[PDB]
Amino acid sequence: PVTYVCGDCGQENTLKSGDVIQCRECGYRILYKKRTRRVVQYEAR
Amino acid sequence: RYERFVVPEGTKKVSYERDTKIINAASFTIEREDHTIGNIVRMQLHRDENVLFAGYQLPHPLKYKIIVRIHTTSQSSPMQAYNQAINDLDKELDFLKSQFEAEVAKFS
Amino acid sequence: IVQKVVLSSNDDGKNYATVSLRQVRSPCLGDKFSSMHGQKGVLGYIEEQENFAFTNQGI
Amino acid sequence: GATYQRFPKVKIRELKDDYAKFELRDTDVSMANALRRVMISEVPTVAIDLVEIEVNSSVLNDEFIAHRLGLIPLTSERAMSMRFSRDCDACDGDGQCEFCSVEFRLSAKCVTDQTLDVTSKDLYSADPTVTPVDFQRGIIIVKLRRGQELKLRAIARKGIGKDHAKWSPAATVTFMYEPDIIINEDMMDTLTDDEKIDLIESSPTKVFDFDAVTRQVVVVDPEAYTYDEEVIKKAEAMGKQGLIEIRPKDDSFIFTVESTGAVKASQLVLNAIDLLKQKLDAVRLSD
Amino acid sequence: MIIPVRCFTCGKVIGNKWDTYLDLLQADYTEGDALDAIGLVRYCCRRMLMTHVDLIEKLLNYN
Ligand SMILES: [Zn+2]
Ligand SMILES: [Zn+2]
Ligand SMILES: [Zn+2]
Repeated sequence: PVTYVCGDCGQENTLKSGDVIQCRECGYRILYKKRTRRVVQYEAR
Repeated sequence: RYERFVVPEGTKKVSYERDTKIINAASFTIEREDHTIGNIVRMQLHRDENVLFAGYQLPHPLKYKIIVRIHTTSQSSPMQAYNQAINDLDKELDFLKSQFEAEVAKFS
Repeated sequence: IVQKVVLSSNDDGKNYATVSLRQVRSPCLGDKFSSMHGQKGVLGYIEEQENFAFTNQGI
Repeated sequence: GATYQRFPKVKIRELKDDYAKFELRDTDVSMANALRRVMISEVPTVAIDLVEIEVNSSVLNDEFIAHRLGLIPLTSERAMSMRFSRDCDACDGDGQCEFCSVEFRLSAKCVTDQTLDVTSKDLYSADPTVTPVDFQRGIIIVKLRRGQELKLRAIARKGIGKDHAKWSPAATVTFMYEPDIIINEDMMDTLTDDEKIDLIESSPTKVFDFDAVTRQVVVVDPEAYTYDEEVIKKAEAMGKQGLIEIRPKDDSFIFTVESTGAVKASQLVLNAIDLLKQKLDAVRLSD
Repeated sequence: MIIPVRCFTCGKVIGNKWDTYLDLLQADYTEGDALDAIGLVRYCCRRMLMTHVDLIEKLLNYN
């Protein structure tokens, strides 16, 4: 489930097509990809 | 990957090599050591009386390896002087540990 | 490592995408340094702590 | 059948937890330097080595947090008895396993409208023997504001300071030579007392002092000397050569040992002696 | 951003000493006296606290 957020308000859009890049509740044109749930391993070095 | 620290490869830990130009003279090559072992072994061999040359050297300062060169008189041999130095260092460390444990138990 | 992905659009109909990558670096053996008096130079050796020469407080 | 052995002598002047001061004599400077080098770089401890991060909503990135977690001192009295992870065959790493691994967990989320601190008192181990060291509030890791969250799992292992400085148990171990100071009193009478004050005022620390109750000078605490040449250059600048003289009294040292608290300050010296024995034994010739 | 856990040169734990140092500065101490009362003796450890810039507070506002 790849979903995007709006960088102005924070409404979680769900784009799956390539129509336009725009929010619904604002009208602004900037969206971020949301970080889903997964584990990443690091060395403490 | 940070695993090649103290483990050697299929080589020996110590390799002996008795040189040909000078008699009663040898060079022990020690893997995975540095200034710590080499300096005390060198300064313990100088305390010996049938030792005329004792010296240690890293072949390159970025390698974890030393070479120890001993030249002895004819009353002893290089291998005897090496082993006598190591046994004396163990007995000195045991004496030091007993003294330190006594002082720590005294202070409380 | 992917830090963010940003999707933008224009007013005349054009889409943009930006992907950002994060790296973490400690100095390696040819990185460049300088003081505040114009003495620039390159790092040529990284020495262990117990091989350094020390003062009577251990600095 | 020969012996060329030394006999070191130890005298402890102040001993507490995390601090030890002791004078050591009748051995060589190579042995004192071996003890110092081993205490800094060879005595093992336990520290966090793998970090697995599930949620990070803070304003700090993951390598910052993992490097902060790597440097928190844990209680390591088991570290001489457990084994390295390259040697353990009873596991795969990747979890809690005795003799090689300890598991830690941490989870925090801010719900107030004040900033929440996340300290080292929020790390909970699955082994009650290896915990963070108690010193206050605890060592700061991150701060959250509202609706941010940190959630992770760590694996703490055994290692030495030669590999990374997070495994070193010594915040500072050092020694110094013990000094021998002679003052020629037959040339000390030649100086008027304001010239004596001018001589004593050249020393940076408090090694000499002036007792006007006899109108003379006296060496009090001759271990505050730092082996700079300031008083000797002052007496050579006045022309009165050979008035004082300082030689390092050979085979006599003063050790100062501070630990991060992972291990006690006597246990650090004892483990240094044990490891130095263990590497003298593995170097032998079979013949 | 935050105070480092250990001094860079020697490795002494300093990471639990920032708020105490700010509290002592707030009660009208000099910087030398605020470091004397807190246990720091080597100048390497003192320059970690005299020269730290606390950028985490500015990062918390601007998101
Ligand atoms: Zn919007
Ligand atoms: Zn295991
Ligand atoms: Zn320091």
